[PDB]
Amino acid sequence: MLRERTVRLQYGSRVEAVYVLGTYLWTDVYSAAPAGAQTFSLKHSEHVWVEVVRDGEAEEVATNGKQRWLLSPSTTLRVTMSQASTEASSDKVTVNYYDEEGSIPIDQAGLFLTAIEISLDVDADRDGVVEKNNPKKASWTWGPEGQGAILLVNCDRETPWLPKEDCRDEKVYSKEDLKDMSQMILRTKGPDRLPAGYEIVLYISMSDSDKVGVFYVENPFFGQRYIHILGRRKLYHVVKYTGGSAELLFFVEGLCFPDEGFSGLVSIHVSLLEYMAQDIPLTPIFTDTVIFRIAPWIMTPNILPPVSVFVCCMKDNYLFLKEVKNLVEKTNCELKVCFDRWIADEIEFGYIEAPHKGFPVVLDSPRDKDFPVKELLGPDFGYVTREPLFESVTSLDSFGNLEVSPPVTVNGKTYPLGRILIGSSFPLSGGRRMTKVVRDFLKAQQVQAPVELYSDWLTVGHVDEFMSFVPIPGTKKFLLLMASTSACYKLFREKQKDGHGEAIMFKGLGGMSSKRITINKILSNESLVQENLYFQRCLDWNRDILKKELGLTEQDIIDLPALFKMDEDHRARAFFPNMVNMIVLDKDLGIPKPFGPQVEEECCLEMHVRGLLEPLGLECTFIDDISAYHKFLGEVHCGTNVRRKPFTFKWWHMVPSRR
Amino acid sequence: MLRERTVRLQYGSRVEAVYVLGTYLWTDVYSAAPAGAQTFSLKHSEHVWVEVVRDGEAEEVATNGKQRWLLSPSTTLRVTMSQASTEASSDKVTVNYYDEEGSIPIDQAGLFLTAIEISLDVDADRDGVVEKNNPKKASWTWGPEGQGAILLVNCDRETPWLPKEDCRDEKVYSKEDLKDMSQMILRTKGPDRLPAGYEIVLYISMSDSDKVGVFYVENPFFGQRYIHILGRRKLYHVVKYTGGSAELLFFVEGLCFPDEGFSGLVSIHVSLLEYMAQDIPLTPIFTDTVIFRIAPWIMTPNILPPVSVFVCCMKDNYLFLKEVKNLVEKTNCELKVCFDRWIADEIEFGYIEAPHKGFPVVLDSPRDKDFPVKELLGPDFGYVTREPLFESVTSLDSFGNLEVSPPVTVNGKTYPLGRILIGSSFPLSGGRRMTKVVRDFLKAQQVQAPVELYSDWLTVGHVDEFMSFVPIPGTKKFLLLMASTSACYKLFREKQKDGHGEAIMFKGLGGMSSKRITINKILSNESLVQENLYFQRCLDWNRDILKKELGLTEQDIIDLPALFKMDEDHRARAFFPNMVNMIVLDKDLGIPKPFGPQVEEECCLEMHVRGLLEPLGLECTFIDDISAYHKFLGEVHCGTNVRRKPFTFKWWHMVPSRR
Ligand SMILES: [Ca+2]
Ligand SMILES: [Ca+2]
Ligand SMILES: [Ca+2]
Ligand SMILES: [Ca+2]
Ligand SMILES: [Ca+2]
Ligand SMILES: [Ca+2]
Ligand SMILES: [Ca+2]
Ligand SMILES: [Ca+2]
Ligand SMILES: [Ca+2]
Ligand SMILES: [Ca+2]
Repeated sequence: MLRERTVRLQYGSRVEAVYVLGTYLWTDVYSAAPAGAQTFSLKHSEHVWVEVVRDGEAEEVATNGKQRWLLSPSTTLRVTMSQASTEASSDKVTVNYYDEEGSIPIDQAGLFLTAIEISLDVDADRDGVVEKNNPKKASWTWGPEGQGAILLVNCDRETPWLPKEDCRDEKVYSKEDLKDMSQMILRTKGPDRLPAGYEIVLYISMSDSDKVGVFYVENPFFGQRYIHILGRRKLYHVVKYTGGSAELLFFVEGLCFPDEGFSGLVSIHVSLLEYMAQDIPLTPIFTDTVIFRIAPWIMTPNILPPVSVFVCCMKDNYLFLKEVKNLVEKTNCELKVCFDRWIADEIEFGYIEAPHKGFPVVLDSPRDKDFPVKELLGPDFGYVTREPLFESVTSLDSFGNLEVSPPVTVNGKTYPLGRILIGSSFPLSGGRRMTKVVRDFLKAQQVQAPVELYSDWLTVGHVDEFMSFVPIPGTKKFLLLMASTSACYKLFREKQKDGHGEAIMFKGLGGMSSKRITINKILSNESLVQENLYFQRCLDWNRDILKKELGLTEQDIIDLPALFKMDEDHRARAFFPNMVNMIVLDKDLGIPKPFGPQVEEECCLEMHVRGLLEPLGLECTFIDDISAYHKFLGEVHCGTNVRRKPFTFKWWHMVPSRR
Repeated sequence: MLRERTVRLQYGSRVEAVYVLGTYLWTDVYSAAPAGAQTFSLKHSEHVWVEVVRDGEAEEVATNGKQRWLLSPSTTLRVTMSQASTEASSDKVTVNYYDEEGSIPIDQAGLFLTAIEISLDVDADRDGVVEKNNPKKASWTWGPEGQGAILLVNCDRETPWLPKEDCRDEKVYSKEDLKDMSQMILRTKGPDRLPAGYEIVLYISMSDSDKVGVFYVENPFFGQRYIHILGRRKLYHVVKYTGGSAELLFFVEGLCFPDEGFSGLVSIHVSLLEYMAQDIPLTPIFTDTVIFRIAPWIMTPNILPPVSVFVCCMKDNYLFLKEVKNLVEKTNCELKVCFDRWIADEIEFGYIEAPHKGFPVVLDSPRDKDFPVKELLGPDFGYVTREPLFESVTSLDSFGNLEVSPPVTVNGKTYPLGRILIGSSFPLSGGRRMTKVVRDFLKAQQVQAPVELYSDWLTVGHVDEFMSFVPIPGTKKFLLLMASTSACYKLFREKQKDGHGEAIMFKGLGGMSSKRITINKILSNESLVQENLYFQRCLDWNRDILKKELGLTEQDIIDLPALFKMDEDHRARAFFPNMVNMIVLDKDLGIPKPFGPQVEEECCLEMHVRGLLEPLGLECTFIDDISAYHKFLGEVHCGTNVRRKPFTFKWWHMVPSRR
């Protein structure tokens, strides 16, 4: 017994009421007394506990006492029951009223009770099973000691016959769908039927009706069916009561990820309703509430174990395919090929998790691209997208512009899932920026606390053009890799001094041959030197943001030589392939083949990169995606996306800061 | 020195840079080395601290040393300055490079520095004065130990010549306006001018531009003027630098209260910008940020000291005016009269507070009412309103439907400012509810954590028809007063038994006389008894919510007799005036005169109410607003609104729960 409820005795009459377990009644006996009545006595049944409360002081009374008390407005009853009524129950309290002359009652008022248990239960303690009436089920708190139930957006697709994600409709087809859903049990105990005038109703708000759906599983003659009882255009469901000790099992799906204007928290209610009369609304005698938080979309840094390597290229790029295959064979990853840069630009593999279930889910980049990537939608492979209404899409909406750091600690605050990284332009610049709809979505997931970098000095404008992360083998540490033009100039000047100035660039690319690009020709180009000094300033501005926002020092960073050429917008495009954008499969790195100056018949860029990485136990494989095209103009011709295992750290164990 | 910044030496050249105090530089000397260089040495000036960092291990170096170190990419410099450059400064670091043959330098690279202090300061520690560089000025935290700067919505009006609140424009006229504003100081130290290519810029986001305005005070020849430098349609302002130790004083106004979609937090930034070249955006070398939270609109419970009593009635309601005047004379309050129920329905007196300033502010009820209450707008008397776009206004939007509890503790959680109370209908009812725009606004203030009650069983539909709060004189406690029909029936039945059944109701109201309403006539009306039993159920449902949400027991509640009659919508209107809606001026209560049955030439309702309240030290005055109309049909003919002192508890010392 916790909540006090008001049930008044009625003058001269009998009051019948449902008593919901976990509450108790305060009972006015004074208003029902006939005028002139002096004192009262009371009788009560075996399973009803009665106290007489005078001015706050309470006294327990026997089932049949003859004891009398003075009638006063400040003398009331407190009525309690610990167990549900059966058909063998008579649960009652009877009050007798006496005037001052004579010991025979002049009147009587009584209270007839039917006790029932009503509890809407969910797995609040997050172990995957639904506990009985968790007192914390009506709130949601973060952290290891945190509590409250978790809900997955059911964004995958169980059967291929439908083009759309499961959550797009109000229907369930396969029982396998239920495995993606959170269980909710309405537990009751009581007699064979509810007393006349009562019904039990499940309901949700209009606002939450596009955030959830709730199904009930029926097992009629011709086989299992799934009834949608709450969700889009269904705000309430009248429950069919069955007596004795009973449980109704419901399955809940999320329809929507957290977003701008939506915290991710939703509510479901059950009420016992009392019929008053026609034209009068039913009265909510008792209400129980459970809360769900919808699980966030979470990205995967390069430090996490690789599962599948997705690759796209034209069918004839052979060296690329052979070299990627060899790379993947060194690992336990599976290779998937589509016959070309989209897989990098249009998709980001994320994941969702709840205590009972989790699956990978694809974020699909905004269309400019007239069509979705939706052919990856399948069983336990989910899909989500955001499209702008007004705002126009630019190159910064491509997911080459979307990355995530490993876990970091910054100013004493840990980010166990790392931090999302997105390239942007300076605030006063008037430059490009990723669309608000996508930015709002990433921020709304909250657990990856996104950081904006400066990518808009690049023609394409993506963060993965200038930076990446790699593990340090045999440790729990990692390194930030940064593109560096000054590293390239230093190396080339060294090679020139060594007598190598005539060493030629892009050997084996026949479409570059007539250009005859040598170290000498590069170093003597004055405007190019100035362009790249400026680009190093851009890289260093990013370096400072990353050290600041990721809690990094110079010990955590390695510089890879890079070179750019300025276009007419004053933005950088790669002069030779960017080696920093690499396939990271734990200790094995697929690195884009640079095609740098040959010294003693080895690329000096390759040899320099090996000398930096190999002492760490990182094994380097250079991958050639460009020879099939016979030249390099600054554009990458293939794409790869690695799908990884989720973090072992549970997101709900994080404690993000107030918003 | 806290933040590390990257400044690279440039090959063969000299690099000039501004050094902002509170940062330090990491300096690459390796990239600037000529090819073939083996070792390096360095010189530096008196006010520049230089460390040689090899692989993380740092060593301080003398101003002129001859010491040489091996050139390595992992050997860098750490450069620090503790004081701003003057005109007498030469701040520099020079690096000499040596090859393996000979001790004369083969080249030199150098760093020329100008150190400046730049700090954007606000009163983060909330004492009313602007401290120097509070490290917490860039966040906002709740509570006694909390920190970060507070901003008032400047919603009052300094001069009458303009019809609108001060914040509606971009202009400031009177210097008195500045007193409503938060101070923000840009503090700097440095030489006579910034080095070539730099400028300092204040800025805000597009989003915050309708939330704030920022003025600078100039004192030219012809007198003081106020320049709007940031706000609506001004997102940035280029600052005029003056050398030496300088401070620029700015004044910040809030334009908007917290609301749906607006947390109340805003940002203002200062950046040092570096010019690169034409067509290239300027680079933000350094940025400092301050945060403001806009103060919430807060209501006043009846326990707070009364300041002014606002009253509206027709000019000839004399008994009302005389009796209200007498009541107010017992107190130190001032009476204000307008010559009629609006003042209760259309306005709610709230207040705002910041450490430097606070003033009362009126919430104006949504129009159905074709015109605002805006004639209360004046100096230090502010105004705010919310109007629906789509949703239609009903009687539940009237501010008789808007109240606030005294401070309460509920389940261990304290609500030091009390909790806002608003009447509504049951969730499945399809009944009336206050408009979303107003509800969203009240919820968004956060510090009064609003609760919805059930008012929609009443024809008018206001919470102040059935409940109120009064202090308990000579204590810190209070009572909830509840209308009770059962209390009325009990009293009338007692009077009937006493021989008083023929005692007549509404004596002295000539328009009621032909009805000849007596106790007998009331008690024998069967359908009326049933109507009022139902209304008591409605009252008791509210009673339970209040005890639950306010942490109240039966000891905290007193029932006042009331009676209603049902209309054709099954809603209640007062049968005789509702005594619970009363003027509370501390120990003195103006109570609506009930016009109840006369027994021994005293109203039995008046005598019953005195017997309940007077033993507590509450002094009762019955006020007659209806005799001037000769009858009572259930409508109240006058209105009163009491403006009170604010709580002494500062809202920013509260810690509300996560949202
Ligand atoms: Ca559980
Ligand atoms: Ca479905
Ligand atoms: Ca599914
Ligand atoms: Ca599934
Ligand atoms: Ca990506
Ligand atoms: Ca201060
Ligand atoms: Ca103004
Ligand atoms: Ca003002
Ligand atoms: Ca003012
Ligand atoms: Ca009010």
